[PDB]
Amino acid sequence: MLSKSLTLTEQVARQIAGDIAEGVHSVGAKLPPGRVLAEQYGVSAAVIREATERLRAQGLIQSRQGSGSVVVSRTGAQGFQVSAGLDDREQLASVYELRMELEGGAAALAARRRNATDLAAMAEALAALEANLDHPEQGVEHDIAFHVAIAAATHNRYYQDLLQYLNLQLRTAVVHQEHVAVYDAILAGDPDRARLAATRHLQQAASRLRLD
Amino acid sequence: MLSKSLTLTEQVARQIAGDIAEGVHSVGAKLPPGRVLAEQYGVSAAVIREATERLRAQGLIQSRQGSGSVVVSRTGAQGFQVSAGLDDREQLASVYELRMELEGGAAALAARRRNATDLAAMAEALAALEANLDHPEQGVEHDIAFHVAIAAATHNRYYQDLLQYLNLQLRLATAVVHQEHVAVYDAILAGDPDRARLAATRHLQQAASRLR
Amino acid sequence: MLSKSLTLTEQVARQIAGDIAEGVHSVGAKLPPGRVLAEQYGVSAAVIREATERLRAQGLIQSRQGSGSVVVSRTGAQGFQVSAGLDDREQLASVYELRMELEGGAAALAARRRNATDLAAMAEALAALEANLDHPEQGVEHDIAFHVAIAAATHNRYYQDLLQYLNLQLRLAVSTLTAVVHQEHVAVYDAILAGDPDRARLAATRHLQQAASRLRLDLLS
Amino acid sequence: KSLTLTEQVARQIAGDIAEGVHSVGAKLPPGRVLAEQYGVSAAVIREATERLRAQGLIQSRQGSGSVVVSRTGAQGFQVSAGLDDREQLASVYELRMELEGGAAALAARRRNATDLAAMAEALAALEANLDHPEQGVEHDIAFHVAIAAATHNRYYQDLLQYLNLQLLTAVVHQEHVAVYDAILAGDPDRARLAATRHLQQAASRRLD
DNA sequence: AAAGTTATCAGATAACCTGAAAAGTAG
DNA sequence: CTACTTTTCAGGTTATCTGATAACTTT
Ligand SMILES: [Zn+2]
Ligand SMILES: [Zn+2]
Ligand SMILES: [Zn+2]
Ligand SMILES: [Zn+2]
Repeated sequence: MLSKSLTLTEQVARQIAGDIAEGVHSVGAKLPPGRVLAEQYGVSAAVIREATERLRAQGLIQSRQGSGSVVVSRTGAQGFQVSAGLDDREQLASVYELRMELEGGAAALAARRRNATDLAAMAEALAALEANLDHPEQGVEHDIAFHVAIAAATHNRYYQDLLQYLNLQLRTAVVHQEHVAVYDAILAGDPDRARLAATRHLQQAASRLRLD
Repeated sequence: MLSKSLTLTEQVARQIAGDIAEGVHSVGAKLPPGRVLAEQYGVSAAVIREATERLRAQGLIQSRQGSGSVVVSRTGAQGFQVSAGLDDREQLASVYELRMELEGGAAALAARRRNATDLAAMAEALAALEANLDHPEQGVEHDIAFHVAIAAATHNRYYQDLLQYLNLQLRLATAVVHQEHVAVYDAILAGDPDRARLAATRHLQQAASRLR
Repeated sequence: MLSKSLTLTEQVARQIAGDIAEGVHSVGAKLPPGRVLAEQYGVSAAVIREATERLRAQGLIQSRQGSGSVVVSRTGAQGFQVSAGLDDREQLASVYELRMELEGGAAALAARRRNATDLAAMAEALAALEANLDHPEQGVEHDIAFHVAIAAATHNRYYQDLLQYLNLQLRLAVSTLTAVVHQEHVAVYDAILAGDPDRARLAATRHLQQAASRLRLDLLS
Repeated sequence: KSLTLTEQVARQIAGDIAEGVHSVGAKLPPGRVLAEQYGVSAAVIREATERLRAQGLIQSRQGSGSVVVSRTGAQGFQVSAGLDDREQLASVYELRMELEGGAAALAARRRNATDLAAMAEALAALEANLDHPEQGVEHDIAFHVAIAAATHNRYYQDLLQYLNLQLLTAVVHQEHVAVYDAILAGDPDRARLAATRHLQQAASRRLD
């Protein structure tokens, strides 16, 4: 009652996931039915279906209808990097410099990939940015949502997200003119000028924050 | 093969993920009673309760039985790993793209930060690449180890940690090739920032036209 | 809702009907037999086995127990909307995104062509509508005719076929006030009595761009 | 050979549908009661209930079951490829004029990379057969389909494909490209424009 | 305490799988 | 004859429904 007791849903997982690394149901073998896990665990259809997604999501098992479920990686390959907000020098310079290659290379694609509706998102976004130059406490979201728009303009369904993450880290006129420059570059459909003024927008930012 | 379709379950989590990434549901913020999300996203709670779990496993929300679902993150369990496979040579190509973008500045930021053993690794396998110009199966464990150098030469783990993972799951699912593998060695080892970015891009983009 | 990502069954035919129309299975040819077809697209026995019979009612090919299946045509028994399903909101939001652009031109032709016989029913049904913004259910029987006879004002029986079909399934589809609805309806008529192509093109578009905004609002309400 | 066990149901069913038994909006009995009302295999049903879907009497949610949506089927024909040409065909050409109008516009606000793929490749499959115009018809076939696809709308592109299934070059291409670059520029109203000139012209070429 | 969420059980119907037993025609 | 494909059975798991019940927090 008092503390978040592990409900069955989660409990059933750590039973099964153990076996994936305890060696029982080896890699590529077929997990049992659901009707059996119900019996094996005295739980119900509903609970089973839920727990299964715990394993698909942590990337240890997959499924197709009718076949059942295939195990993949005993560990569970749920692994990437980059935190957000906790300051620790030079390792910080290992990341911004990375996005410099990234923020520029993305806008270099939108120079061949922005359409009308893409600009319409970047439109009110920078329009929402210019409307709070005196209030920089609101334009965070849009400094993202504008930076965001360059990824949405990349039309790369994957690339988009990897960017989409990076920004969601924690943390006036000199800040905003580096922006509308890459717009008149993305507006133009200009390849390297978008790859530039973007890299330069972050170029100044990464040393301006090293001065913070 | 065909593109593996998407369940309601995971299309729900992805579109709710974005609804978290666009800060519509910020941290501390409870989430709509799923009974509304059924009506909103159109399904029945069967899939709701499932998609729910996909999150609480990728670590984006928690819920307490009684007190609704609460958001507390915008980062994922790890980052994001496309499963790729036969799913979309398109969404797969949505990476060869970026894996070369990275490899643009990657060869570059080595050319300004290339050590001895860096280039002395770039050469050790460069010899084992030469003789194995007639062992096109022994010379496999070389081409990556080659590109690895550039990445390890960056002295930037994030940058380096990132690409390995990309390269890694990429291969999950020599004459003109080695000449093309070569043109960057003169580029990295001669202080040329963009010429390293230049002939390296020439590499993978030929190989992609070698594959596509 | 969202994109009811299709059944492999129908995901298949909509590559095979396309493959047929790609001519790569030029008519009179025998399709690669079932054994092959699973592996080509990567599906099971009862998918092909099904997606086949979709072509045997769509009539694209005929099958003979032993010979196999021979493409006998590249066009079906007509074109068909193929939707109106519960939970097909992305499929439905793909419907309205056409009858619109249609009912924009289905005013332009009516703006360039007409009798009074068109403007007969036009003022007739709008009158049958104006006097009946009070029993919001009987007037549904007339939003047909106004929209219907607006197409009749175009004088193209194959246009008139198109709309009446699409219109058919939406009435079947949304198997669930009248003032701001009746206004926009008249707004088309004004640019069509005074006869104006590009003026009625918009005001018609606005009707659908407003009546569907009073449809994507009640579903999530 | 008589009618298949499969069809022996489809045209046994449409009766009880059109005989108001399985009235519209009612749930079709489950794919287990049918084999148990009929004495066939449950794996027969899947085809029968695949006929009635493409025959537009029903659709089904993967849990609720199957529900009829018509009592006969409103197929909605538009047959022929020639004869009675006069302007009856030109009225068809009048229709498609607006669809080619609306469609290209929708390519300009949401085209993608896979869009400019064959749209540039069918523009390239066409430009190299300008003096072999018995070959590029298959491309003027497909080049439309290409941008027709860029709608991402199943039905839009799709029911456009069927018309091109009813039966100089240095010019009609200049109209093919003016529309092309519009979506290639993302200008939607210019997309709806630079297209139909192509369509207004080949039909003016009714004179044939 | 009662209104309102999450979590779980009870009972069920459509997709999609795998393989063997019929029923046929192209060799 | 064998060998190739088509239509059927039988026996199977997954997705996704829809209803109630249970445990718990909110108000
Ligand atoms: Zn910024
Ligand atoms: Zn190589
Ligand atoms: Zn109306
Ligand atoms: Zn043409």
